[PDB]
Amino acid sequence: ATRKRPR
Amino acid sequence: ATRKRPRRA
Amino acid sequence: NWSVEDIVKGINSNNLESQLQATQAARKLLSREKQPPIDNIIRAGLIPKFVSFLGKTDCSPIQFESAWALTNIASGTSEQTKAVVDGGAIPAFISLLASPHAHISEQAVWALGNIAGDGSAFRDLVIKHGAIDPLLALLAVPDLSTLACGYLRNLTWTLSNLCRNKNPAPPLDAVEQILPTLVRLLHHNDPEVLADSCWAISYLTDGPNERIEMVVKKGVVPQLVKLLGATELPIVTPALRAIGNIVTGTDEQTQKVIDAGALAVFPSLLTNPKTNIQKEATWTMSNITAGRQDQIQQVVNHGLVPFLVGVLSKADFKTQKEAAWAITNYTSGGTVEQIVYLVHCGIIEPLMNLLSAKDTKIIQVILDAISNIFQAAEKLGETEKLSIMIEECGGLDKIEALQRHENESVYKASLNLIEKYFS
Repeated sequence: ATRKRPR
Repeated sequence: ATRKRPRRA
Repeated sequence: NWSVEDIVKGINSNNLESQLQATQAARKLLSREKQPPIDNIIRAGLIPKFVSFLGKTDCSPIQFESAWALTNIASGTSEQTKAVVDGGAIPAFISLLASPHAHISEQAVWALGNIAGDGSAFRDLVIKHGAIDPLLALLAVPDLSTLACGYLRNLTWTLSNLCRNKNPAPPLDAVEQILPTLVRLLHHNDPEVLADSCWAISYLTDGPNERIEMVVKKGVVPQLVKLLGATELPIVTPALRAIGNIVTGTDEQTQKVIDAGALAVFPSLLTNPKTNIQKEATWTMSNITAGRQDQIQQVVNHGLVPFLVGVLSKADFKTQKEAAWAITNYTSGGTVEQIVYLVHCGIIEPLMNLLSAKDTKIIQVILDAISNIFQAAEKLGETEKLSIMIEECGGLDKIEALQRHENESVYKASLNLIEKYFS
């Protein structure tokens, strides 16, 4: 459940 | 989208 | 210069010196004109001849001239690069890496860099032909400072192209073989070597967390952070891209960036005159505020929340959108006290002003943030006071305005927030 957003 | 260089002079 | 017809007549002479002079005339045509007649040279059928000249060990001049001519053909369109590959150039250039003449070996390095720079297929084909071992052997000296500057720059750039592109990423064992040499180059003080080494690291970190791990475990993060503070924009740009890539990974990988001191550079990154630096830095911040609440606390302690308020207040819209994400992530993971601190820094007014943006996704990001702040307010017994702030910012009635908005998606919280808080 990550809120990291890829490039 | 490539990455290239000519050699000039 | 010569016409292509004369070059063809000289190359067809079977007289080695006539062929050398014609090949030199081709290289001058290919290196001097802007709009060199590359297609005319290819259509005349000269590439197989140039490739055969690469193998003439008894005439090092014609090896150099044909290597230079083929380098510049390979620097063209993908079709022009494919013509060089189709003529057998790859294994001929790899053999030339062993030339006793440094000017010839560096020209073969350059040509292989142009071929690899075409894309992942030719990159991987250069690797399959065995380029990596002889390329790295050219760098096997105790001190890189003994190598010629231009030679070292060309090797670094070609190695960075072998680290290039994403679909697929380069073979794992090729990356492992190259990385120690790449880390040496990242510590070499020449601005162009540093820039291209940083680009290579940014490529290698763009991908899954396992790719990030193999870079991070070589210990390069403190050096990336040092380069993140360089004065040369061509160094800062790829260093910042690599740092940003690393913080898309795990919480531990993100913590290495913080531990290395990266946050101390962000006051200047988030105000940087170059729009692309601000955007990239604000995107990196949004992936750090998506971390653990002790990582959010580091953002707070470094004084970066006022800088996020600033970017949200005034910036290129794309940068403002990344700042809205940073805020929503922060509100999503932060403690009640961290959210209180964010409001005390003035986040509400610039956040309400961007609800007038015609981009739909930023409206949903901002309304998620407003929602997250209200639940913090609920936990304190404190909700109504927030509601008061919002409407004096004009934010109230531009929330109702958004219940007309086309999306079922903006419709949700627009009514939710009002039924639950305002009216």
